Parts: sequence; structure tokens; C-alpha cells
Amino acid sequence: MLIVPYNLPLPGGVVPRMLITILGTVKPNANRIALDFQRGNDVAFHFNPRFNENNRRVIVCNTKLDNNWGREERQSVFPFESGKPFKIQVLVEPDHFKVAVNDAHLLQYNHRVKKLNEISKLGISGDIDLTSASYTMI
Ligand SMILES: CO[C@@H]1[C@@H](n2cc(-c3nc(Cl)cs3)nn2)[C@@H](O)[C@@H](CO)O[C@@H]1Sc1cc(Br)cnc1C#N
Ligand SMILES: [Cl-]
Ligand SMILES: [Cl-]
Ligand SMILES: [Cl-]
Ligand SMILES: [Cl-]
Ligand SMILES: [Cl-]
Ligand SMILES: [Mg+2]
Repeated sequence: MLIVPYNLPLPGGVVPRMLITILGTVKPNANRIALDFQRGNDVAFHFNPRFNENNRRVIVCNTKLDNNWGREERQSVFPFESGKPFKIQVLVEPDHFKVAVNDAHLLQYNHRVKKLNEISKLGISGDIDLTSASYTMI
């Protein structure tokens, strides 16, 4: 298994048609998972499944600019399960990140950070066994 937290460099940042694939298994008693697409210290796209926020499961997405979190976007559709293998795919589109989990569309997150070619790191962290993290063009 890969080390968590894991850094995946994104050389020259992201661009529309870039597909990022994360394979792993959720730990049995999970609390949270995070993907952080970073531009230096800023987080262009934070994707944060929470398994127990007020006894509900929710996806929180946000952006961090100058060390400050912005307005959260919430998705109540929650395809993860403690103990189970998952595939997260993040497809960069012109106006948004598109996320599919286990080959089913989950959400989109509109670009707040404009300089896509400076979003040069993906951090992966939280309650997972991480199998692989990769990217390709489509
Ligand atoms: C708890 O922190 C979380 C942040 N967070 C999660 C993680 C990690 N997850 C894993 Cl997995 C490993 S590390 N690190 N930072 C982030 O999810 C943020 C999204 O808006 O919400 C709160 S901070 C926050 C943001 C807003 Br807007 C309002 N209040 C608060 C607070 N407190
Ligand atoms: Cl590793
Ligand atoms: Cl920007
Ligand atoms: Cl760009
Ligand atoms: Cl970066
Ligand atoms: Cl790769
Ligand atoms: Mg540069």
C-alpha cells in the first residue's frame, strides 16, 4: 500500500482533459477522506467525504485561499462505504472538476482558482488504504 498522506505531483498543473484516478479501500471505522488539489499553499479543490458529521455522511468540497476556507459545497449523495474498495476519478473540464466514484457521476465543482496550470500537487489523506494514484490524458 502507498503511504498516506500521499503527494502526487501534477507536472505543469492541470488542464482540461486530464483525468486523475485514485484507487483505494476505505478503512473499516472511517471518519474522513480528503483529496487536495493544491496551488502552492492554496487548495484549488478540496474533496472531503465525512462519514459522521452530525451522524450523517456528506461530501464537503471547498477552496482555501491565503490560508482561509471559502464557501463549502455539499453533496449528500455518498457512494463510499467503510471497508470497501473505491475508485475516484477526477476529470478536469473547462469550467469544473467532474468527479465520478465507482464509474458513476457524483458531482462537479466549478473552478474558483483560475490558474489551472499552477495546480501542481494532489494530496491524498485520511482513513484509506491507498492502492494507486495516477493521471492520464483523455
Ligand atoms: C475541520 O477542518 C476542515 C477542513 N479540513 C479537513 C482536513 C483533513 N481531512 C483529512 Cl481526511 C485529513 S486533514 N483538513 N482540513 C476542511 O474540510 C474544511 C472545508 O471547508 O472544513 C474544515 S475547516 C472549516 C471550514 C469552514 Br468554511 C468553516 N469552519 C471550519 C472549521 N473548523
Ligand atoms: Cl508511498
Ligand atoms: Cl487563480
Ligand atoms: Cl491555466
Ligand atoms: Cl502546487
Ligand atoms: Cl501517472
Ligand atoms: Mg510557473
